[PDB]
Amino acid sequence: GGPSFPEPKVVRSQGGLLSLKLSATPTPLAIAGQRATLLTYGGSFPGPTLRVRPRDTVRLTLENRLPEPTNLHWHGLPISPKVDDPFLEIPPGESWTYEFTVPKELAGTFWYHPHLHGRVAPQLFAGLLGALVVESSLDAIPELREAEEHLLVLKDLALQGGRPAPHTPMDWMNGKEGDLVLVNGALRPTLVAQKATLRLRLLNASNARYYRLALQDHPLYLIAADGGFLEEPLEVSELLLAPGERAEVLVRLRKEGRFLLQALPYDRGAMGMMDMGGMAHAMPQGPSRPETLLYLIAPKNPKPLPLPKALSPFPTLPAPVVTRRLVLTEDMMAARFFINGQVFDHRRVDLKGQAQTVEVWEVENQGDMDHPFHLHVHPFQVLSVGGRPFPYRAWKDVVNLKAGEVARLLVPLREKGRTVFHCHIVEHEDRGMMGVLEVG
Ligand SMILES: [Cu+2]
Ligand SMILES: [Cu+2]
Repeated sequence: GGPSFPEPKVVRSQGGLLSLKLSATPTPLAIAGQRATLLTYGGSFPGPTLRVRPRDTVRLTLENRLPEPTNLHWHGLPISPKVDDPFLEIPPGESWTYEFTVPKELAGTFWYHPHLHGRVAPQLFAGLLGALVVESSLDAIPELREAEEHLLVLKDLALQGGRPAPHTPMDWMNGKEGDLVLVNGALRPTLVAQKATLRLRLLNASNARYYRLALQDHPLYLIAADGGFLEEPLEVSELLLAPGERAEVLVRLRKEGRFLLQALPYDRGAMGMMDMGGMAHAMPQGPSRPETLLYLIAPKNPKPLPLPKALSPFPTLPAPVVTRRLVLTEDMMAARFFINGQVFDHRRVDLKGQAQTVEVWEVENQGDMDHPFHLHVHPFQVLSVGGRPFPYRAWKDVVNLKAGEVARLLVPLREKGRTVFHCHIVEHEDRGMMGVLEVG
């Protein structure tokens, strides 16, 4: 009731159990005024939002109705890599049931998408993605309970002949960006706010596009990062979300009006094609053009809630026992991507660590583009980037590295097993930039 806003259908746990059969299938859909056949979970783009509480059991049966093998990555979930298995392959026409328990202290916005090496980027770009929300007791404090809540899945697209556009040679180098910059599968929707305080869960599910988010005339109050709450709200004028990252922000609408949520120009180091121009700057692509993501209409006589004065304290982490160095490098013309000089080999274990210890990881981008580093299974705390302190304390699972930047991460190793780490420009992952961590 009231004004409608496009948002994925929500499937909720009941009595402590979320049991759901989800088919991955080609799906004709309406999109941006046309019809296209996408690859979808549950017949929708984005896929359905799964909403659970801590200690819930999830029993998701993935039914592969695609022409190719696939699997699922439960991005950001600290569960067993025997469940979240990057090496599993579900052949066409077969099913696989993922069963896990939500950890007791987890909260925030997570997501699921394909992770079959070599085919991640076409499958993700074709529409296979959805959100997972873990509710928290903190959602009951009045300063968040009475906020108007929405999920915003940021995902661009390009169509050719009624289907996802094919990957080009330039796409394997740069990562593929599309011309349709969508929110919850819609082109520039309008959100008619009914409350003056909004709580927006933000998910960058794009293959490679960055979103330098800014709301006209308003700051954002960051309350959650990828994997959990901040310790207290952090006011920002703008918020960069790299591929795979999530955030939750509060918006405090002071005045009536219509305000644009935009993705401001950002230069992630993508390389352009040659032949020569008239001026000076034409090898690098340069900054993205600004994009309007949605229109936000404030309610009448808006009086926003006060901000919560605290959120969730971040646990002391023990002293680290090992330091690791992971150097990212690129060969742009061959479109091959390396960690410590090697490309991914699923038969090769690159790092061996101990369960129940903390390590420091130093991840160094010795390339010229931004690379957003993701580690499965083990959330981390970003200490510093470029030798300077990270602006907040919260669990992250993707950290963006600009050219030459070195991130120092505190990585508590939880579950035993073999998992991966990789760039979340998924084309780069497909083309080399992935390694294997084994915890014992
Ligand atoms: Cu992911
Ligand atoms: Cu990369």
